[PDB]
Amino acid sequence: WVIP
Amino acid sequence: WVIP
Amino acid sequence: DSCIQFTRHASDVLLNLNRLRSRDILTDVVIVVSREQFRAHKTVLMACSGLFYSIFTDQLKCNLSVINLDPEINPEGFCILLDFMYTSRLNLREGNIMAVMATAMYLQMEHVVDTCRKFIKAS
Amino acid sequence: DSCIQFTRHASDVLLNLNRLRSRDILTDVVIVVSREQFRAHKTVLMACSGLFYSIFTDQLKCNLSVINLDPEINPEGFCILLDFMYTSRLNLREGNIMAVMATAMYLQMEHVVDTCRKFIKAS
Ligand SMILES: CN(C)c1ncc(Cl)c(Nc2ccc3c(c2)CC(=O)N3)n1
Ligand SMILES: CN(C)c1ncc(Cl)c(Nc2ccc3c(c2)CC(=O)N3)n1
Ligand SMILES: [Cl-]
Ligand SMILES: [Cl-]
Repeated sequence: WVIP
Repeated sequence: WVIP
Repeated sequence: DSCIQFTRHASDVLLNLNRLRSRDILTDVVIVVSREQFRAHKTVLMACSGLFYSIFTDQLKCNLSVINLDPEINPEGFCILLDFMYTSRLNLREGNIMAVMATAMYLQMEHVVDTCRKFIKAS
Repeated sequence: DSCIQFTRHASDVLLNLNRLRSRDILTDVVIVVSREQFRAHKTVLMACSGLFYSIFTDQLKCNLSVINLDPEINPEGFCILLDFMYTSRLNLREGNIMAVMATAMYLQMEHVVDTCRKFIKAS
């Protein structure tokens, strides 16, 4: 999971 | 396009 | 093999499937969650959820145009997860994380359950 | 928004759609190319091709279970492109590049046409  |  | 690969292809496919959903094009099922109705593509639901995968591979349920979820399922939690299925983006917030995790456990969306468990453990 | 994103989600969705295709699950159309028949999901074809997008948004053609392609279309070129649609992988070879480019131009798959033009220019 990432900060888009 | 890339070499997978 | 000696194939070449187009990096953005999967993301572009998902973006177009979401455009079809937003315009209600070729949607073939309505998911009923309490009073709320959500139109979707059976194939996308199966690709994202262990529960829908099991439902639509069933020789009788594969032909249903309406699927009713367990009454304990929260419509907002389902809406956030349906949006995630079609975008890869999860709107996870303090006020919805418990409903999102419970819905993801029911839908059998293992990666969502994992990030909810980690975000809850941090707080 | 304040969303989080799962990097591998789009690729995982496409992988599962290809698993459904390989098992012939929820396929809703057969594409006829000369003597050859290819089963697929209308939504995936639309998401990948400007030609299929136009065909299946048409109020009459959206209901057809069989689509016949132009007799000039090569079945192998179509097969390579159908595999690309479901995997992001293009089996581009010296012996098939002309048939692949011609099929991609007909199917309106702009990124495939672009890589074929570049590979032809290099040789
Ligand atoms: C497991 N399998 C062969 C498969 N093939 C095709 C599809 Cl659409 C599919 N989808 C599916 C099954 C289980 C799970 C998911 C999708 C997401 C998840 O967390 N569990 N799973
Ligand atoms: C253009 N548009 C709004 C849109 N929405 C949904 C879908 Cl499924 C779609 N697909 C499509 C249209 C044109 C092209 C492609 C897909 C690939 C391409 O090279 N051209 N295009
Ligand atoms: Cl997931
Ligand atoms: Cl393309």
